[PDB]
Amino acid sequence: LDAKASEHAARMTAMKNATDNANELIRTLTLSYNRARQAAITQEITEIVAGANAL
Amino acid sequence: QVSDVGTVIQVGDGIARAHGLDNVMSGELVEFANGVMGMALNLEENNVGIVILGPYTGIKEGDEVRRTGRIMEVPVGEALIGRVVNPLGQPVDGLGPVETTETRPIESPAPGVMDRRSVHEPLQTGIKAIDALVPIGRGQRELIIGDRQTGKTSVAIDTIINQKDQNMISIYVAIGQKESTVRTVVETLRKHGALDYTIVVTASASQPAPLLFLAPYAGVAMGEYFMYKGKHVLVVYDDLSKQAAAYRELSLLLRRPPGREAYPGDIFYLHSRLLERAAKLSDAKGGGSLTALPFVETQAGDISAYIPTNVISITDGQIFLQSDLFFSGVRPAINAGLSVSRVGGAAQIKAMKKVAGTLRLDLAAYRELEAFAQFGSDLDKATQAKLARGARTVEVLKQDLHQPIPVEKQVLIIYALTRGFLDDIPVEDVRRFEKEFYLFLDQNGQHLLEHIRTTKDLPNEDDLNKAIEAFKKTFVVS
Amino acid sequence: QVSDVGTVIQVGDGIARAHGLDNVMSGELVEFANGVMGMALNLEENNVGIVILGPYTGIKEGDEVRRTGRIMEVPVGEALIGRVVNPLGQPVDGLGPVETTETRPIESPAPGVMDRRSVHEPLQTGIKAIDALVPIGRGQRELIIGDRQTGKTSVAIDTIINQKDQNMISIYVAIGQKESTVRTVVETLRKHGALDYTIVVTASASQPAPLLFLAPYAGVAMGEYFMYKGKHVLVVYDDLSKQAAAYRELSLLLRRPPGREAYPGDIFYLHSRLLERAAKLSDAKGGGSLTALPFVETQAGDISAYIPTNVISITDGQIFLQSDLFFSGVRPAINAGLSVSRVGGAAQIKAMKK
Amino acid sequence: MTRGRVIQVMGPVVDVKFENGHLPAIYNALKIQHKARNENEVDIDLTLEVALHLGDDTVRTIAMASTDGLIRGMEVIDTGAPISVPVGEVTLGRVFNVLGEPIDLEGDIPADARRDPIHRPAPKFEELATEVEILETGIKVVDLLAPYIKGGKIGLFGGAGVGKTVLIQELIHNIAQEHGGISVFAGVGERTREGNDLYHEMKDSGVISKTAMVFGQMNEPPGARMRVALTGLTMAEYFRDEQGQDVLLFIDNIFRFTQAGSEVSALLGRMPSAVGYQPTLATEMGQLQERITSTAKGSITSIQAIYVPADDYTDPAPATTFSHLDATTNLERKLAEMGIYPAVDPLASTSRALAPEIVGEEHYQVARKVQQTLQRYKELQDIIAILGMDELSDEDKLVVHRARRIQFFLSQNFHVAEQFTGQPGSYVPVKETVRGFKEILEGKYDHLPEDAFRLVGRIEEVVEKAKAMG
Amino acid sequence: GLTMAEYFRDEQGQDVLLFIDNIFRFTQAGSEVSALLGRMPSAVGYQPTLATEMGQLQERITSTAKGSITSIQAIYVPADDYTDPAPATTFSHLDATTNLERKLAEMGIYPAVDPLASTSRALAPEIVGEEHYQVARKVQQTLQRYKELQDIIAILGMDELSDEDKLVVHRARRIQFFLSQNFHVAEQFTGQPGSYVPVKETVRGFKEILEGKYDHLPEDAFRLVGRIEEVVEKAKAMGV
Amino acid sequence: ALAPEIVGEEHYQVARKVQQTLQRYKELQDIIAILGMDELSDEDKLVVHRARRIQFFLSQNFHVAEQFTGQPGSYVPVKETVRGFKEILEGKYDHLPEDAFRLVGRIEEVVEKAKAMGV
Ligand SMILES: Nc1ncnc2c1ncn2[C@@H]1O[C@H](COP(=O)(O)OP(=O)(O)OP(=O)(O)O)[C@@H](O)[C@H]1O
Ligand SMILES: Nc1ncnc2c1ncn2[C@@H]1O[C@H](COP(=O)(O)OP(=O)(O)OP(=O)(O)O)[C@@H](O)[C@H]1O
Ligand SMILES: Nc1ncnc2c1ncn2[C@@H]1O[C@H](COP(=O)(O)OP(=O)(O)OP(=O)(O)O)[C@@H](O)[C@H]1O
Ligand SMILES: [Mg+2]
Ligand SMILES: [Mg+2]
Repeated sequence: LDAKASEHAARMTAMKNATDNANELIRTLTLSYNRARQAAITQEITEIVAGANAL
Repeated sequence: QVSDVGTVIQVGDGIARAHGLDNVMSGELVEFANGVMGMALNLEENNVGIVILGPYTGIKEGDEVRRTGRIMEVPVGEALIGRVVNPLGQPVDGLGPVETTETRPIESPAPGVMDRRSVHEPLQTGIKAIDALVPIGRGQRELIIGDRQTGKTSVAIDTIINQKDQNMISIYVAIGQKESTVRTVVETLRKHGALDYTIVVTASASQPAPLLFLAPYAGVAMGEYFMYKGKHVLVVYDDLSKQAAAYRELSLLLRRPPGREAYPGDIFYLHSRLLERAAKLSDAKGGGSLTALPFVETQAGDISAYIPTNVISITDGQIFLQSDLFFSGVRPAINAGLSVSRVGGAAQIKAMKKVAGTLRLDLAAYRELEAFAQFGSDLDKATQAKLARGARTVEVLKQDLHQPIPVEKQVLIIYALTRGFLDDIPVEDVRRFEKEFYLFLDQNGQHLLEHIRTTKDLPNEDDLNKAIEAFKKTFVVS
Repeated sequence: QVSDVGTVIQVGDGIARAHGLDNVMSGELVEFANGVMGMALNLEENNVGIVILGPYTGIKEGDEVRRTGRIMEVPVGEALIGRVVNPLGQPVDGLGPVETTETRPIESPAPGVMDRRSVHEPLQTGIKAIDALVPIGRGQRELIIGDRQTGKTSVAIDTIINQKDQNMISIYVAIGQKESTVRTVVETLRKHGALDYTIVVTASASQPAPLLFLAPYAGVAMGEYFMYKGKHVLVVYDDLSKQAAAYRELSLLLRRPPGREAYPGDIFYLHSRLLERAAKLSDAKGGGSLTALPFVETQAGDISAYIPTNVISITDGQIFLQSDLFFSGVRPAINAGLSVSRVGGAAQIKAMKK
Repeated sequence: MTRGRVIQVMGPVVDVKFENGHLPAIYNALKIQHKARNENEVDIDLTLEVALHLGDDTVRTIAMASTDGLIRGMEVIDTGAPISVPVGEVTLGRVFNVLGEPIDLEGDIPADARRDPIHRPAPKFEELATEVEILETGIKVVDLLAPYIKGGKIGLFGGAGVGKTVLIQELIHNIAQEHGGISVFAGVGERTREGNDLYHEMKDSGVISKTAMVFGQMNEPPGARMRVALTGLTMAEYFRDEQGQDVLLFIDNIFRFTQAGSEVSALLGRMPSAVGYQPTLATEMGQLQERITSTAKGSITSIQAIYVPADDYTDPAPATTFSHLDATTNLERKLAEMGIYPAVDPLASTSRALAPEIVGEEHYQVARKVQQTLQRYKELQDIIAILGMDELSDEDKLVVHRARRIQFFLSQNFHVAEQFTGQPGSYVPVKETVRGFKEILEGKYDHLPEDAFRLVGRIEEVVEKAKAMG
Repeated sequence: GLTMAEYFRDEQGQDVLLFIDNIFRFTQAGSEVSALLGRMPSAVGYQPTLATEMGQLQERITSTAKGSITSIQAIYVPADDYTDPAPATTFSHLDATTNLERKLAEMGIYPAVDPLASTSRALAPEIVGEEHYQVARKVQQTLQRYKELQDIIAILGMDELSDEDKLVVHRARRIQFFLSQNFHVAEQFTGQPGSYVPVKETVRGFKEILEGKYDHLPEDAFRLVGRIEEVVEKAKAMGV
Repeated sequence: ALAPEIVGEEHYQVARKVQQTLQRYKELQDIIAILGMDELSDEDKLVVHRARRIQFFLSQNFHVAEQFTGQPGSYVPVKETVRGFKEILEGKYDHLPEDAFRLVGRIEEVVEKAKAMGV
């Protein structure tokens, strides 16, 4: 009984820690994704305008 | 020496630049020497930029172009019903001329603030999910947005078909599609009987860009004729993205300054002009209304692109369709979590409003608290009740092709679901339960059906329970 | 005769073009018909490119432009202490004219390699965290970097206030800030008695971009006036990101090809010019010093962005203020892991550094 | 000389040539009034705004309406001043467009009324207020957790059916009742159906007589959608400067203002900024916002509804807009469904003014304690769901007991909500709500039922409701 | 080539097969010269007349009352990005669509047809049959369910999956492997000869696999096999 | 210059082994990021154990850095570096704490500071 209780508590704690780590990783990846999206828009518009005014 | 004539200087890519035309107006029609027509968009200091509305291979530098003195306009009338037509008002199916005795300009002011009335009449599309969770009212403009091969055209066709027994005139605008696909759509509509009240406007991929640019406005004018006559019109735009691309092509050929993603600066103004002409008119100038269902095709589910964001901002609501939902077995594929209707409940009958609230909460409490199903297999907490209710709701919301459901039958089945009469029928049998319940209704519940159709309200709950139990004792579960 | 008189050809978006002005020199001040100042930027073969340092609505093509004969300059002196002025030296507090008697150029070379000395005198900011972990010396250039609403302005104000009993001149330059916030800052300084040794230079968000571009250079010139006279000066640039944005705007309106994040190619040189003037002079040059505390506003704590990286590459260290640590009740949110002083410790007193 | 001629038309952009030496100034308004000379012409009534001086006596302008039917060489006249809109008591209860002409059918404003220029510089440094002053709104949650500041800018975030319109109407009513200040609503990029519904709702609620409405519709050109905010601000500045009142300004969506500016820049041909925006994004935002300030004789406070593109708060438009905000209000559909009105999120909402230096030590302590208790209750939600509340320790149960009562007491009965509930409304002073929350925190009303806190004003009303319940 | 085919379609009323080696090269060549022609660039550097030219070319390839042309075209996808403007515009011109993904190619499955993204107007109950429609839909549903499980499998392992999801993976892997085939022209790459599988036989085999008759067979026995008979015979070579 | 005929056979082998262990640790870092070191097999746990100590021993205290941290710098011969890294790869110092490998020069200083701390 003591072993089963300890196993359940350990599983609960490990899953809580894993969930927190996954949430933090999601936040960092979202920040990086937004920066990449802004950079892509900047590059495409710069190329568009350079080609347009190169005539 | 006269100022009503000019000579062409440059020809190419579907546009022409002509010297002269001193007194030409902005947006006026012009006629070339060989007989083709054009529209004057750019009025520079010494030349006029003209977009050509036909084959430009016959136009050469130095030939003559003449004024017409009138703005672009299209024929309007009841003679267009049952016809498939180009944006210029010329038939494309043969079958003879159109015989229309009236015209209407393409560009017209939208109804003012004081000319309108609050949206209060439902638009029954025959789709359970749309009618229950994202209501559409007469005069509302609702965006239908999703990826390719998801069912937007099927939704539009079902909505058009469902308008048979209602005093509604439908207009279908096909932009940039294959003429074969348009022919197939027209054939399906003819088979289901929609050509008695439907008009089709086509601007295929082989047509010049200005025709694709002008097609939705021609559809809007044709709808506005009936709207100002006092009737109700439904207008569908099968792709606004292709029209925007055609306008972008014209603007880039005319050497106008490009904006984000090469689109011109007035691309938002174009779509706002187009979609602002759908309205619900006040009783002071007739109760007619025009409702619009624009389409937008997203790329890899990206709703943050320029045109999707513009149309989402402009419209009164969005219906999102998902490919994973489509492939998971949810054929309507409507994402109720993201789909939103900003006029909702003003566009529903009382019977539907009295069950839609419970249905929405059940669906939400399933969609969140999902992913517990695998661990809910190990029965815990009695959350399995919510899980089973959500699964049965999802099974109920499924629907087949070209089979719209009457609003009274939708209300009855949603009442049966929300009151717990399906809790002992397994999810595998919900479709059969609904299919046989409709027949049981039209056999032995004509009083309930007539009561709903007349009073727009639910019948007595005791009688409803009696009928449902009577059917349920005869339904065999397997 | 168009030697000292010009005529405007084009006006728009704060940039004008003039015909004539044959004798004008590059970087000269010009005066418009309505009294608005301008700077001669480009000397083309036929026309002159002029940057308007003020409201350009009253300037119309065909107006008269005349030479001033002076390189772009600002007034300096002791009469400027205790006053709030614009980047052109015009008072805005409403206390009357400023009686300065000499001027200094806005563009001036930095002290040479042999004109400097190692930093060895402590600048006591009065904040325990900074004075312990990130010591600041007189002549050092320390960056203050963090997100919005994290306490950079409070740190700067406390540092300025702490100099009450120390022989220091303080200059507060606010680029792109709100006028109400600048008014409250001035009121707090007046209440704590810092106006006896403080000069405030302001260029709000509603001002044209050239004024925001010019403000830090006016501040550093005002500081250099005292610095080269043997005194010690502290200069605070409340936001260099606003100046960078204004300069990017001006470059794009000049149709110069943008680069990373649409910034021009000389955005690094823009800040290097400004920050290379702060130095510790040698005994042969007088022993004066100028201390700079530039500010940079990051987005979501991204310290690896283009402008933050450029500013880090110039200064002598940085103090990082962390947003989530600030919201956790540690109001002086110094992130000790990412904060360092490269020339500190040599200035820290012996008692503190053990 | 004041006569020009149209020389070039390309979409919403029109170039006009003038006589040498008589060019119009920047931002000046030009008028085109043409009658069809023959069958091949159409009547024109169009207004233009000067944007650039291209040289050779030519001026580039942006149209405020459609340019269809324009003919090169037609006459243009210069008004000699920027756009001017009527100001004063005549603007109350009326709906205007960007030109200042009334949209409603109540008649036109006489030409003898005073009119003010749309473009003007911000108030000078020495005309501003020297201290920060709190604006009492009468709403408990706002006055406690996210205090408003006279002359400050407040961002508004919420869902479709949270109740933003009801909150706006209640703010208008409370300010007009207790401070004597009018409000101005600026419909930047307003849908016509939404504008009609809003007008009818204002007329039904009765706050129409204390407000002036300016609508810039979606189907209007980018110039009009740019200048609607400025004309609303001009209408508010009259009441700030002349009557000395404390005025409220509402903006439909400032993101549409920034997008209209970007579209205008693209049409003018200026090179795009980092993420495709105009180079002058910060300058335009500062010019708009810096006029909303508190002066020695009055103040204007502004409520902005802000759209975040792609949910990215690092995007340049939200990043520039957030630099001017002083507070933030978030509305929650969870609270709306739970029955909490106003549906203001007690944890997500933030305010710069919640500092002991300006709001008071007791107020700050009470607000912090309330937020801490609600955060603890939010933390305990999952364990309360999984296991019965009895399993919680006595301290946790006491925390939940306090927190539910506090959450219910955050609600309030609005004056404009009588049309929904039949019961009247309440105006709660900030000191009253602070004292009430302090008493609730001290356990004075632990024995009262939680439904007595549902919708009341003063703390005494909870006691009265409990006594009536028995 | 199009006009050569059009002559036969119109004048003789023959049935014509039109094969195009790569239709994306037409778009690429059109874009290579737009800047020299003097046109301002479009979004991704393409010519402004991209959609117009593509439609003017594609709309001539159609079946009429005088004759029918069925055309099979290979369409290149630059950098595997299906959101590229050329494939995005090309998608609207087709009736049946086959998508190839290199994720299946890296795993050794050929012809590596994506079982979900591939669409056809002919997949309808009245066109192909009710049993065929239902078995195809069940296969698609099983594969869609499998695709979601990979993300959690790659982290938490198969041991944490429920008994239902374990069976779903077990059958989905076998279905995906049986989707492979050996082509006659693939002898140079596989050694073994090709095969020809009729629609009735493949429907029957996929129905059996969906029912789970061959759960005990190893998953490797389904690689490039043709029918299920060859699967069960190839299993004998491994001693199963 | 990292070639067997230039630096020596044992030098090349030690460098290659160190690079291999570091690559394996870099591959595992994704799994340790989410679910920690508990689910790693006995081989991967030993790889992490060796890789952390190797990475810390790659640090050094510089003479110039004496102005920033008061510690004096060190100069390490390449033969001593090779011997130390070979010993760490062989598992001689698996029992020492990983914080004893930071900012030291020769492998003897690791033992000295581990003895200075608790051991
Ligand atoms: N409710 C449904 N039940 C069964 N099949 C459906 C249903 N809705 C759509 N489909 C099928 O799914 C496919 C979607 O085709 P549809 O033309 O409706 O999509 P679309 O989004 O307009 O695509 P596109 O224009 O890109 O071809 C068709 O094969 C259609 O028959
Ligand atoms: N040490 C402190 N103790 C308490 N409150 C503080 C402290 N430092 C700053 N604050 C408060 O925190 C807030 C931070 O504002 P501050 O102007 O100092 O920051 P900032 O980074 O310059 O912000 P912004 O971008 O708005 O200019 C202010 O309300 C200020 O009063
Ligand atoms: N204080 C309140 N008391 C009672 N009911 C309220 C209150 N606030 C909102 N409601 C209810 O919620 C509904 C939605 O409110 P409201 O019309 O203000 O929405 P909204 O969020 O402003 O809308 P939108 O985003 O569409 O402009 C109201 O019609 C009313 O039924
Ligand atoms: Mg379709
Ligand atoms: Mg600050």
